[PDB]
Amino acid sequence: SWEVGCGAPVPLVTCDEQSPYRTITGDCNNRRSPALGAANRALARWLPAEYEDGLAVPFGWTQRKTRNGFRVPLAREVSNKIVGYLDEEGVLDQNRSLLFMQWGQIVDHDLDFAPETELGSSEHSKVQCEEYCVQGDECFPIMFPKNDPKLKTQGKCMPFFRAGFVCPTPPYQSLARDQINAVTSFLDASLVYGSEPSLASRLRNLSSPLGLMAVNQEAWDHGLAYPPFNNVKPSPCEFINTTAHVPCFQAGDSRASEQILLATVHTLLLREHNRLARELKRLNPHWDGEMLYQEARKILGAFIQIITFRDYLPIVLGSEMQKWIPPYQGYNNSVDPRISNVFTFAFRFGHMEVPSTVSRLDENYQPWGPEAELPLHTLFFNTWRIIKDGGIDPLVRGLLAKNSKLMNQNKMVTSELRNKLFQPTHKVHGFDLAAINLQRCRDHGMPGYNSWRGFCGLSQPKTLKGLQAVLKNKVLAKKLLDLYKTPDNIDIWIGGNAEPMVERGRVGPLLACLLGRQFQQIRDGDRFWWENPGVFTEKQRDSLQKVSFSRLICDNTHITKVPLHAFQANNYPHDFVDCSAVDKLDLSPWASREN
Ligand code: HEM
Ligand SMILES: *[C@@H]1O[C@H](CO)[C@@H](O[C@@H]2O[C@H](CO)[C@@H](O)[C@H](O)[C@H]2NC(C)=O)[C@H](O)[C@H]1NC(C)=O
Ligand SMILES: *[C@@H]1O[C@H](CO)[C@@H](O)[C@H](O)[C@H]1NC(C)=O
Ligand SMILES: *[C@@H]1O[C@H](CO)[C@@H](O)[C@H](O)[C@H]1NC(C)=O
Ligand SMILES: Nc1ccc(C(=O)n2ccnc2)cc1
Ligand SMILES: [Ca+2]
Repeated sequence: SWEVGCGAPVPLVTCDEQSPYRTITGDCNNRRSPALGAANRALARWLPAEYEDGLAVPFGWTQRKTRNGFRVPLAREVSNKIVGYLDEEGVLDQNRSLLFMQWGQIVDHDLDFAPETELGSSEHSKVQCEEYCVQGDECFPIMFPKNDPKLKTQGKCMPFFRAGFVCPTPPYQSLARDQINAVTSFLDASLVYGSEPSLASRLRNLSSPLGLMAVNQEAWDHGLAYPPFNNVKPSPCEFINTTAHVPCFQAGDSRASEQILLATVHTLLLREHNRLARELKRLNPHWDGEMLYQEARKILGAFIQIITFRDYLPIVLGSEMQKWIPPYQGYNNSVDPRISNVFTFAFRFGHMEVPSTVSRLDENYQPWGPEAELPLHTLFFNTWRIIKDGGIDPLVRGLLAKNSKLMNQNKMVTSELRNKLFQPTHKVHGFDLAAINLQRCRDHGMPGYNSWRGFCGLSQPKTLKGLQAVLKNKVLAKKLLDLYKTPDNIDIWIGGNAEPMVERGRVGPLLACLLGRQFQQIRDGDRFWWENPGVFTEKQRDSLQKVSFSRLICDNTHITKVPLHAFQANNYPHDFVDCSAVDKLDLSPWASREN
């Protein structure tokens, strides 16, 4: 009831009534409420935020302050006692490729980003949080538990800064704190093009009217494009090897270079766009740059939606797919297309799917070079291994023929992430992605596990044995009740991820509910969904149905043997076929001649 229209937004945004393209910012999608789904607004609250003080202070902020009559355990302790494991044998997913992991991260990055508010120019509390571990305002450091190895080697904390929040971006008053989504809620390739007109154009090739995306001129991949460098300094991709002096790449999403396989997939995504703007030229040489760009962008956005919705989600959601995501019925303007705050946690299930190492594979899909396989941690913010060691193709082969990690209740998150995560301002390959996830739940005012079980029409355990029966695991359940002392207090990230996988999928009931709703809402709520009548011609929509990730690979690399189904486990040379066995993206229906 308070501040019904609050915010310090992207202000002067008006709308074209019959514009055939999405805005960059995702604005003007919904007509009755054109800011719905747009970047740089609040994340949607499916449930009222729960803060220590009901307003903004995170649970665990204040010693003496309990949640339902109990102290919440330290995030790094939940990490250590529950999330970690030593043995990487037996952890691989026998029927999911490493690409399965990778698409997840892509899709996710297109949907949401809640950037930390550090927001200082020449600032003392930057290094002050890291150095001295002094909690305060936006500094909310992850403290070590007693007898934690990182005490011996790193200090007293890992640093952590609270997420951005709307309206008063510096202080706060009388409505609960709400974190920002810096990207568009729609599945619109915002990670290739940007979610700011400012970025969107700094990414374009405006030097020649072919509507191409700007490429790299310093370096090449057998005459294939690289994303341009991001010439901002301090660059972390330079920080990881000062000798190579190779910076991070520049993409529509800022996180592209966090790891080499993410960078890799961003590169396939750039080329597909350029490849598409070239073909449109040949068939429509009368069209200008802008339209070529837009029609390419339009084509790529559909491509991501099909792949995600036809190929990705059925094998994440499995049995719960149809329940939550009925086949398409058309655009409904009453659907909230906004990504919700809990989804930015639910989708972090992908964290448990990341394995310990990355391989590079030659044309016989054999260990490319002597150091073919590398540990994941040496590949954070590492572009130098792409430009100075083989291109994209060997890695794109790694994605096809190696396996995602399997989630496992006794082996959750690998140490490459749980202990050896590199973050940009800091220095050591020494952080804990699991600790962070949990600190973030609290920072974001997340309701606890039972609220969400409640929300999803599932039983709400109150006892050890109850939890045992739901998790189908005595020991896990025990360690959790020992830490959290009531399921009501269990952080949703751990809680949802602890539940056994549903038949034919890769998440448990609760997550499939959360994920399920969200994806349903983003498709049903999108005036520009590829299948929404009048978005494409029926002719255009029949060429669209035949895209594949395999074909994306074939059209954009020099790989000539691919699986038919890229997300399932594929073994070479058995499950591999020559590229010409594979449907293409016919673009005949896009030719629009003068008469
Ligand atoms: C090796 C691969 C990955 C690395 C190195 C990585 C790292 C990170 C980091 C550092 C964050 C920020 C956490 C925070 O500040 O609170 C994050 C957030 C996140 N991760 Fe990952 N991640 C990886 C893979 C994935 C995958 C495969 C998925 C999904 C399947 C995923 C889903 C998410 C989501 C949804 C967020 C929150 C984004 C937001 O809304 O701000 N991540 N990841
Ligand atoms: C930094 O990157 C450089 C490449 O620019 C790596 O140096 C190369 O190492 C391999 C291993 O034998 C050689 O094939 C090259 O001849 C080396 N080049 C140069 C210029 O030294 C180096 O290993 C990287 N170091 C780190 C710590 O990442
Ligand atoms: C823009 O396109 C022209 C014409 O194809 C090309 O020569 C040039 O390298 C491009 N510039 C950038 C920055 O991508
Ligand atoms: C792999 O994944 C899907 C998901 O159930 C399924 O259609 C297929 O049977 C599985 N393949 C194998 C070899 O188990
Ligand atoms: N799911 C991701 C979260 C964060 C990052 C990341 O830490 N940065 C840092 C700079 N750019 C991305 C990457 C992926
Ligand atoms: Ca988006």
